[PDB]
Amino acid sequence: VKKFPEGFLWGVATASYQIEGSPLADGAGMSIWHTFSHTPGNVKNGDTGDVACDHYNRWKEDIEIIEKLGVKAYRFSISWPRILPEGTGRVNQKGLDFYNRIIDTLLEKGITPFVTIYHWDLPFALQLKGGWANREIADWFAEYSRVLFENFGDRVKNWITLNEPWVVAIVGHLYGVHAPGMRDIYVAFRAVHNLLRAHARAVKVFRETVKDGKIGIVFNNGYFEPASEKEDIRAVRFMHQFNNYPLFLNPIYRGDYPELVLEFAREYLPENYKDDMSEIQEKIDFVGLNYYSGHLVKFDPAKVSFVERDLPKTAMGWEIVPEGIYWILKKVKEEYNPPEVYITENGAAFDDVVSEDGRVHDQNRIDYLKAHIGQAWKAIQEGVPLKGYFVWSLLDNFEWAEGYSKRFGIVYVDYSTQKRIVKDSGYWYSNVVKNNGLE
Ligand SMILES: O=C1NC[C@H](CO)[C@@H](O)[C@@H]1O
Repeated sequence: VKKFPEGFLWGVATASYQIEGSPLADGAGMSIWHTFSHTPGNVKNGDTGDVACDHYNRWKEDIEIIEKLGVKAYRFSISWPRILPEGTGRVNQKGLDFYNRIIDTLLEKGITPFVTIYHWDLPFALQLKGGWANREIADWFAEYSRVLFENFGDRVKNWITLNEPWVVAIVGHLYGVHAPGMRDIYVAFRAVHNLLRAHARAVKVFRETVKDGKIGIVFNNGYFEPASEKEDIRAVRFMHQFNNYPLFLNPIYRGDYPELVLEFAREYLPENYKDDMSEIQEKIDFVGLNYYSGHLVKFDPAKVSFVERDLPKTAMGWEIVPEGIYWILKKVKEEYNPPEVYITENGAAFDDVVSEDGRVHDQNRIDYLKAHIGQAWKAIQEGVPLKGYFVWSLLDNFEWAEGYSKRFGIVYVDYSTQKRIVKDSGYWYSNVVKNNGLE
């Protein structure tokens, strides 16, 4: 039996563009994920977010599912272009209405709302002005955040500025695999910097407008291990500092980028980037870590490449390494000692099938989840201030450049009918929540 602290927060997480559909409904502006996925070749099978889980219409049934499961928290994001169709200026009341109904329903049902201000669907209108490459996005992002705070901060008390800013910067602007689909290393590192400035402006606005709430920021993380006791160990140190929370938490807590990031990337950062660091250290209330996989790494003349290992993998091909989530929780306490931590995403893609009995027998997902929750429990016993854990995802959804081909939900979605079928893993997680732990 592994029981968690009294009042520990069990949740599920989604993102607006992955589940909503109806991206241009009720006066919404286009986002960069709309234009990116409507460009041939960018997304597997030409899939887009036009329909997705149709959550834009089915939101009440989805929340009734969260309730029925006994889940105590719901992490969801707001589409910036639904709220401000040109990114700044005009506010769309029907966009506010859509989220106001979700927020009120959650509160009525006693589910704690965790709102992600930005989960990758930037207004297209702002991308035309350079998007995350433009220093002015710090102002645009502050104006957007202020609207949300003024409108929803009476009810939502837990906020997240950014989801996975490393991915937004590097996968969007260096690898070109995500919107807005660019390949320019100087743009990518300017986006890193501007994401930090915008995050800090939003926190500053939060302190004036929501005097009783808490605000944090969410990072993707991998557990990197070296391919030899040899350059190899440093390559691993590099990957942690670049790919994990330190790229952002070193600025936030210590006022400069991490050592090995500066070594690799100094030339790509704005010349006087240090001028902004005083403002970047704006105090945050919590750190959200996302976590999925482990990676064997070696030096390879970013002077790093991955080595495949004969470990169990998910449908993404991500090696399953549960001790990574213990490692990243311990490491964040050890390096920056944040006052609170949340695991804001943990989950797995498996090739789910509805059996003849009408059920989805995803023991593989149960096994994955159980092992990572066990490792999180361990971190708590050893003093990590972990306040909550969020499963990615409530629903199968639009998995970015993989489209609908990858299923992460604990609830199955039949896209031909939009029917939801709770999977074995969802039933299993519900029991974990009720018992406040494992057994
Ligand atoms: O925030 C996220 N991180 C990784 C998930 C699985 O790839 C993704 O679906 C989600 O948007």
